[PDB]
Amino acid sequence: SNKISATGVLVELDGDEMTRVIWKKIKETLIFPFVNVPIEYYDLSMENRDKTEDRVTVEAAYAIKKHGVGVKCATITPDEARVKEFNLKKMWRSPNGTIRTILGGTVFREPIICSNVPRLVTTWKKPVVIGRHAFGDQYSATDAVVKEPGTFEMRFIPANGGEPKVYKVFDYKSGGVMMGMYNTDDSIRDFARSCFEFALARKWPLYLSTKNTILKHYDGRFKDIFAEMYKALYETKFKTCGIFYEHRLIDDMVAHCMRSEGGYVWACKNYDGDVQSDSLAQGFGSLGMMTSILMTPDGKTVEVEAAHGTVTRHYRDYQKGKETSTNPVASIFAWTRALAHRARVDNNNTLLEFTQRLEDVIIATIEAGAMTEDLAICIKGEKNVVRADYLNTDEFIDAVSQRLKVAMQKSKV
Amino acid sequence: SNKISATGVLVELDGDEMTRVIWKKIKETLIFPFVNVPIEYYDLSMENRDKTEDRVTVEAAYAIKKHGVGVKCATITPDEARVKEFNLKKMWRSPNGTIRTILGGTVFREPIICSNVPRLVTTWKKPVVIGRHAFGDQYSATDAVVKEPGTFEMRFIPANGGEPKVYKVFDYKSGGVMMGMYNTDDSIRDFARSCFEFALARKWPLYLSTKNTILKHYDGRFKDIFAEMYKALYETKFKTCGIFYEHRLIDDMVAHCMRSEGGYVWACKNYDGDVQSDSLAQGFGSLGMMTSILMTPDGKTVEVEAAHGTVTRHYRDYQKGKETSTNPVASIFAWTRALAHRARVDNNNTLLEFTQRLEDVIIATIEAGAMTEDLAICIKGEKNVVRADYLNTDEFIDAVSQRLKVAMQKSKV
Ligand SMILES: NC(=O)c1ccc[n+]([C@@H]2O[C@H](COP(=O)([O-])OP(=O)(O)OC[C@H]3O[C@@H](n4cnc5c(N)ncnc54)[C@H](OP(=O)(O)O)[C@@H]3O)[C@@H](O)[C@H]2O)c1
Ligand SMILES: NC(=O)c1ccc[n+]([C@@H]2O[C@H](COP(=O)([O-])OP(=O)(O)OC[C@H]3O[C@@H](n4cnc5c(N)ncnc54)[C@H](OP(=O)(O)O)[C@@H]3O)[C@@H](O)[C@H]2O)c1
Ligand SMILES: O=C(O)CCC(=O)C(=O)O
Ligand SMILES: [Ca+2]
Ligand SMILES: [Ca+2]
Repeated sequence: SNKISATGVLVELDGDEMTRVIWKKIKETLIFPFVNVPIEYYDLSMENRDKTEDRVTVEAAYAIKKHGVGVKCATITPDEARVKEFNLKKMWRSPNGTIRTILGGTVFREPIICSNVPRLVTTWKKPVVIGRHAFGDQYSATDAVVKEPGTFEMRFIPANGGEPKVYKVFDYKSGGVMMGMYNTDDSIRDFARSCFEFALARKWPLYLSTKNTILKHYDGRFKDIFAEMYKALYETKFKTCGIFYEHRLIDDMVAHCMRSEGGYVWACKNYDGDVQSDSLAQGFGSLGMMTSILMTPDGKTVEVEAAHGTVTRHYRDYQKGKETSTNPVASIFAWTRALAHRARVDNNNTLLEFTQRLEDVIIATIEAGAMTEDLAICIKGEKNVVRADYLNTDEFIDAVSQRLKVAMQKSKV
Repeated sequence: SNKISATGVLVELDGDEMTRVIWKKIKETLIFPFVNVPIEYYDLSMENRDKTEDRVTVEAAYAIKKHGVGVKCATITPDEARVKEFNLKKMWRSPNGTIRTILGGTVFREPIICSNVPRLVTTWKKPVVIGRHAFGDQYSATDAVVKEPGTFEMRFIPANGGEPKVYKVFDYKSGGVMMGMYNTDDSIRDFARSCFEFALARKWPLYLSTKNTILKHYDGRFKDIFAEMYKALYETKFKTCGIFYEHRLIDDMVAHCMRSEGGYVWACKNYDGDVQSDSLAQGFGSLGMMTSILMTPDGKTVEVEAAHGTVTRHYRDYQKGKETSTNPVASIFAWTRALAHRARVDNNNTLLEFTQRLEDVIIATIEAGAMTEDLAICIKGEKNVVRADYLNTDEFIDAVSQRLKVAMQKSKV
């Protein structure tokens, strides 16, 4: 027992506005005093990204790839309002798009549950983790309105000599609408891999949802590639570990989500993931009670972040000297979930114990009535909430620092 | 004072198995003792359809078109198993789909709430009525698997012999998947007309969900057709009733559902209607507490039925001595909602009155503690259920029948 000292290192992406502020409080108060982790720092503030012609962002991604883990603070993505504000050379791409592109992989969203902060769904006791496919179906599609009266025909034209195959879709008298969409086995397969690695690392069962009763070929491909991946590479490791993989109908699975206790990973196609993730987010509680984790298809590499933005509104108050009650636990959990993968890879059970301890201590802090404004709101209603009911960001972080201390001291020699 | 009568006519489709039993019982007990109604009968028992080549189903559907109101009991659909049970004829199409094709219009599903039967979603205080488009999109699409390299290409081919449009969807390098789908302006427009009329007849606001952020042309059309129709034909009448029409992104809208108290109509595209209805089914409680109402686009013709099927496993159970406690209120509410529409068309206030009474009364009875097995388990759980806690089918129907005598009676001296 001394500062922990992991073998491998963590890649830290600093961000902007309110999250950078609390990110600093989190490091100084909750992490570095109790753990001795080697960091590789990269500053993804909007200033340094412009200054460097968005180069930090690329080198942050590659450093994540070499080290295997990265925590990442929320980051402003440029629009036209922000080019004027920050005086930007060009409208730089969203750092999340940039990093994902480079790393590849699939985002999984994990909520954080306390007993005293109720969910909107009375059955939910464990987390339901959605993993979204996120490489095109309707998101890479080609649509057009039909104004004339004509016929919609699909074609596949082999790259070799082979004969065209032509599909007669429909015949328009009055107007209408037409669409085409695609996916690739390479993307489906890599999605399945991330899901399987994710489920195995979390020791949770995995479900895939499709609508292969109606899209027999299109969704049947989804179902088949997952079944190929399971049998070949994962069934055994899953059985050993007390978990399983199952394909279900999207209809079945949204009812299962309503009905069930939770405790599973749920693989969703692009669209379903978009739609159902909003539903689940709402159901579980505040945006400050969920993290996003990108896992690569080999399962070796991981980027973790809070499932919210930089919370600009609360940054406008911080700048104007007002005290602020932004919920920090998504950010703190991003650090524990990051360090947990580090420890797991490195086989550093000591560090693992720290992440568990910290997460556990946060959950108790809230359960004893010490929480931020958003969470008081959930419990007591949008009104019945006075300043005394909640803590501000930093005195909340201090309240868990105090509770981490008690717990942190242990086995003193 | 003796009975209540109406000039207009009610079509009745009678069905089969357990629902057919219940159907008979609620007529004799709850509606005929208080109502003289013109009523044209069609028998949709699986035998009578086989016997009559499925023509009674097409006759029943056209009679509802003529008269404006039908009540339907659940019907067996043909599988390979079902041909042998009754007598083999042919693999006959489902009655619902034939009636739905004949009538046009959109089905709207309405849950029945009581204060003492909790929903899985804490926020739901009012019904959220999903109306599902039910033509096109994924359910009449053309999909296939790509195994060679080559090119996915869409062509629109004007019927006049004009210049065809060629879209260039994707060059596959490894295998993958392809899909083409359509909808028509006519169908989207008729769907829009049902939604505006249904929501107006019920005095609820109306939401459309699309993903027009991504399918700018495909989903944009749904948005544009709804908008242009609201401005032209409905906005005045909605403002006059104190309701509104609003387009929402499908992500925002499923989130809205989770946190809203309800009291609105929700227009869903085919797929979204399919998926989100099952989510709602599980959320609102028993399948015996929800009706379906098909409303044609002119707003004048309605077909109403229970949301569940024939209840086969209560029927095989049925009367081998073995009694049952099937929930009949979805079946009862099918009559009240039909008769309500009958009255509203007729300007027959005394019949409208009667529909409201029997509804209020059924709710009151269940809030009293008299309810079928299904509802008893909801209040708390399979283990704590004994027969002290609930009533059988005939007994519950009688319990409301006696409670109904006292209601109508509040005519005084
Ligand atoms: N990972 C990322 O890099 C990421 C993701 C999303 C958005 N963003 C960026 O963040 C900036 C702001 O975008 P946005 O306002 O749309 O998203 P946001 O930062 O999540 O803020 C939206 C609102 O959600 C509530 N909220 C969010 N986090 C909270 C917390 N920890 N505790 C309590 N309440 C919280 C606040 O509502 P009230 O003000 O009503 O309290 C807040 O104003 C943009 O520049 C956007 O591009 C970044
Ligand atoms: N046209 C229609 O309206 C329609 C719709 C769907 C299905 N069907 C047809 O009906 C037949 C059987 O359908 P199915 O077994 O798939 O669904 P179902 O008849 O609705 O029965 C499904 C199960 O749900 C429970 N349940 C359903 N309704 C109930 C009620 N009113 N009260 C209490 N419990 C209820 C029962 O389980 P417990 O006994 O364990 O409670 C029942 O076995 C099939 O031939 C099918 O094609 C017709
Ligand atoms: O297919 C649908 O849209 C509804 C299911 C149904 O009731 C039927 O088709 O018989
Ligand atoms: Ca979304
Ligand atoms: Ca369904």
